[PDB]
Amino acid sequence: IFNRDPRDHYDLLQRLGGGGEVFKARDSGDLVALKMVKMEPDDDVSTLQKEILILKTCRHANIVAYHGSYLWLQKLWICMEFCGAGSLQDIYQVTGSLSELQISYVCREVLQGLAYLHSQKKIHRDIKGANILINDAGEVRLADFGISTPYWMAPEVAAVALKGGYNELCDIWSLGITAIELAELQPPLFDVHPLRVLFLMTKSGYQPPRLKEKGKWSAAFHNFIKVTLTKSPKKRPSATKMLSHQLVSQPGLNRGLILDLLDKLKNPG
Ligand SMILES: Cc1nonc1CNC(=O)c1c[nH]c2nccc(Oc3c(F)cc(NC(=O)NCCCN4CCOCC4)cc3F)c12
Repeated sequence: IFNRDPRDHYDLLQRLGGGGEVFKARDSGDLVALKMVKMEPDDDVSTLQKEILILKTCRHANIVAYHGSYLWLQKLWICMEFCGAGSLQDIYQVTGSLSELQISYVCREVLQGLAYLHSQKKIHRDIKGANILINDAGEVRLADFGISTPYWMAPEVAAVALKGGYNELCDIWSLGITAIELAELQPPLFDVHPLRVLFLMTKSGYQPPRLKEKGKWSAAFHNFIKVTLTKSPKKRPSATKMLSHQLVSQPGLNRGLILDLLDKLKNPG
């Protein structure tokens, strides 16, 4: 970490989104994104610096690269890879749905980042359209919206309360949902209240979900979904195993497909 105003280092060009806040900035002259975070009177910096460590030993082209953090006047700024098309979700919300082939290259890329994260025995915890970033070159980058009364709780409740039951494999499942999300503009049950959906998922009966249209997608896309969305984590394939899958290993898959999508985003019709 460095402790200073980062307005010395970079020029703040423009504001991209709220949450904390993210800004396009320039260093070197090269373009970075600055995630700003307002910390309260209760917030202790000692703990965020253990999560900041985990971000500096994340080197992967399929991972939004972390460049170095800054503490300044009750504000924490994270410098970061700039992906100037935003997220897949800001993209389909304009372009409509993605093609099977587009969706397939996105899925191979995510798996590439995942496999490396699981390599490092980390877990993304939050795979979705909103956390997959697209540079002006149509390359794909998993971003970190996530990792970026206990006194009375017992140790078992405490443990489960940091870790969740998150297993590296729940990242796979989530990708499955993300593919459907990208196919159909919405994940399963977006028009169903979220508690109900959490309950529905735990009955001994719950069938994993699937694409609505059947004709419109290859048998390989169908298998991809069937196999990623296995209920049992013992039986769900690893990300290195999923990179074998025929949906993500077929020829033709390259940034060109997404370049198409970025044009589609400028010139509709
Ligand atoms: C992961 C993430 N998601 O959002 N913010 C983050 C954290 N940023 C990053 O890690 C980034 C790292 N590098 C970046 N380079 C460019 C942008 C980046 O962040 C983004 C950002 F700042 C803004 C947006 N888009 C946005 O806010 N859109 C408004 C959508 C409004 N919807 C609401 C629902 O109803 C429909 C309309 C995307 C980013 F990816 C990053």
